Amino acid sequence: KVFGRCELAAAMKRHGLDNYRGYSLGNWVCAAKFESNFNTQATNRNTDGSTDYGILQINSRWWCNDGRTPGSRNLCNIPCSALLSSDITASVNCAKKIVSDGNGMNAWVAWRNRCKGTDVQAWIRGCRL
Ligand SMILES: [Cl-]
Ligand code: NA
Repeated sequence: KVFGRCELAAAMKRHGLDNYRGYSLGNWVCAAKFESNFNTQATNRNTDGSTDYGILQINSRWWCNDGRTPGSRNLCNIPCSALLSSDITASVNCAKKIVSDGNGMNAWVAWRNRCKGTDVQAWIRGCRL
């Protein structure tokens, strides 16, 4: 599913991401925009043979099992295919584990390089939440 900006913001708030670990909703919408273009089916192969899955481009080396990343961990205890669902529940629950791991949202390259230090509230401007 390709979400709209305010549609995604609303679903992300319903799932408890607003101010989770101190990260305002706009941070999560900004990250999703630049990681996946709001597309739950986005996949990207990395140079290390791992693959990123879903709206937040969660990686198979650490967080999910795709059956083709040898010597990888599955810290969210989920098949990577679950992160491609139109329902973002699995992506949100796994993201809550990643952001609590110690590095916050710096785990997401696109957040650090395109959202951090910007006016992220602009991403939720005009949305009924
Ligand atoms: Cl933090
Ligand atoms: Na894995």
